[PDB]
Amino acid sequence: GFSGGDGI
Amino acid sequence: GFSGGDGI
Amino acid sequence: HMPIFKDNSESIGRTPLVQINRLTAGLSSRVLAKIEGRNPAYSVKCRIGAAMIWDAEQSGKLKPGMHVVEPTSGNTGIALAFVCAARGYKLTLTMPETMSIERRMMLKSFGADLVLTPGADGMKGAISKAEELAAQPGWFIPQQFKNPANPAIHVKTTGPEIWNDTEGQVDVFVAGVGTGGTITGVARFLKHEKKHPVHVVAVEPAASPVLAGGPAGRHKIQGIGAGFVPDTFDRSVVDEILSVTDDEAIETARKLAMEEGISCGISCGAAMAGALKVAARPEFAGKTIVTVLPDAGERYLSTALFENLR
Amino acid sequence: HMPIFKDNSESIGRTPLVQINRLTAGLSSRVLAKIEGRNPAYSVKCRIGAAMIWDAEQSGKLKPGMHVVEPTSGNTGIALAFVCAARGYKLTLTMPETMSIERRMMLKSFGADLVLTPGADGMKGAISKAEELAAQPGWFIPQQFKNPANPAIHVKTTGPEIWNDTEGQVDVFVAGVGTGGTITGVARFLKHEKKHPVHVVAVEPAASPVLAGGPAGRHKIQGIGAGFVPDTFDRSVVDEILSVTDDEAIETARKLAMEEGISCGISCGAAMAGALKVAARPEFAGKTIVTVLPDAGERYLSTALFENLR
Repeated sequence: GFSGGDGI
Repeated sequence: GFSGGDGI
Repeated sequence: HMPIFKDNSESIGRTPLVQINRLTAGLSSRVLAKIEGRNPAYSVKCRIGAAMIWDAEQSGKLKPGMHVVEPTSGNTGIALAFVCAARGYKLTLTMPETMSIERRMMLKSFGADLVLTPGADGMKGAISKAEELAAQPGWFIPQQFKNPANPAIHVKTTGPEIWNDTEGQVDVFVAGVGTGGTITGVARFLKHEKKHPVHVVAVEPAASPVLAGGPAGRHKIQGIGAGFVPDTFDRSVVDEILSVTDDEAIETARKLAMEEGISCGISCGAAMAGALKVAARPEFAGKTIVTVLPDAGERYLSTALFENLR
Repeated sequence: HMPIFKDNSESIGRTPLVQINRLTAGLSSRVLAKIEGRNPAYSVKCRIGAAMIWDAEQSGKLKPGMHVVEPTSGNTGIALAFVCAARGYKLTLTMPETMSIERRMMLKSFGADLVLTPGADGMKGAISKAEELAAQPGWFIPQQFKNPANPAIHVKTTGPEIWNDTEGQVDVFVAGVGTGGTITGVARFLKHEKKHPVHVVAVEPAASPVLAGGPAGRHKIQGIGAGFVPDTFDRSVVDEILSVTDDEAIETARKLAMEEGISCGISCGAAMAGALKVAARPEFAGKTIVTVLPDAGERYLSTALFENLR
């Protein structure tokens, strides 16, 4: 699960 | 490894 | 013809528009997909990796011999990595220590130095380490969520490519929002530079509908759903916000490969899922819907996208 | 601008030429690399997958509802897979069961049916099975090592792109030989259609130097070294046969990523190693050397190319 800008 | 047309 | 590119960073963009034929069967609209996987390091981020470096060179924020650093767990790191390899900058990337080994191997193949931060600290921990490193003299941090050069490169390249290839036939533009640079720059170019009416639709994860004012949450649509409204997202050029479930993003990306021969990532399915919903509305009968497919399927072999094929 | 492509097969080619700068330091020649990884399914083979299907449609060898079959454990299978997905053909591929799981997953994502033949029987086992399947009424087999549409699409696309992008400034063309279609078509276009003097160099593995008259052998340079002279290879338009070792190919591919930011496969390292040797010869001082980089590094994460990065 991505959040807080993770995965960009 | 590759021979005989393998890998193409 | 195309120019001879003096290094690989110059070759960003010039990506094709491909008409969708089977996922659109029965519709009277036209859906065109812009294939951003066909970039120098195979994603849409290649445009902003090049542009943020060029911009800092022009302003003097980045000089030969200086060190580049960015916190990124996604395609922006690959974009910065190939640009810095092409143009000769030492690059450090910070990311949670749980990043897949496949992505880390790609980054190191360009010579990027990887600083892993504790996984419990997530992206916050990687951001803190990068800001600390960037505060050292001689270090430059691009800041993908704030840098105006991010949307500007889409005003200069992505937008004109869409405008010119369609010969001005673009009535809807649909884009997943990570940094928002793509949707911001394309919408600015179409609405403000070309004075052209276009219905602009942002796509975000249903599980993290922050642009719509909902709570941030964890999702599997890599590359969008940042969990906050980025400064590089200009809401004033966006006309509508759609949410897409993880499952319909994954399924639509699988169907793009199977039914159209377009190998693409999960967020490509997210964008296409929203585009197909808009394209089915009767008010867009006869109109042209353009959407962006940010990257390629092979980068996702170890993800949920390929679970059904083991 | 580019046209709107009516399906993904039409979007083949139009790949960029990128100048090599650090691997060429100290040379007075110019080396330009053509980035064939930027294709609709990310390799040079996409050109011939499209062209062989189109040609068979035109001749009536392939009709809607018919079944395509080909023996291939390399990029030609991926090329045919995306084309048959885009254009609506059932596709079966045969290959020894030694082919990697990652490539199997990529092929299955396009809905290709895989027939794995015994590893002990090698490529000959795959070929005989495909020939048996192809003898069924309603089944079409493209035959990548015999089909004139293979070199012909390089006469019509790859060659002209090189000529137009260099504005006629090409003195040497270096290409690894798998089917030989690339070198045959580019060389035929430059020498016969444009009547331009060009030193054309075929690259083959030192471990299987069959074009130079040596014995076939096992090698690791995926995509070249067929171990026989293919019918699609035109020796009369090739001026020189050059061997490259497996280590030279692997190491030069790693250096293309590290020193140029060009993520590419093992045979890209082979072609470039050969091109750099030729480019250093005194007779090509001040001349332009063009080579082809067939595909992208991400397709090689599980191979000896990334062995040094875990």
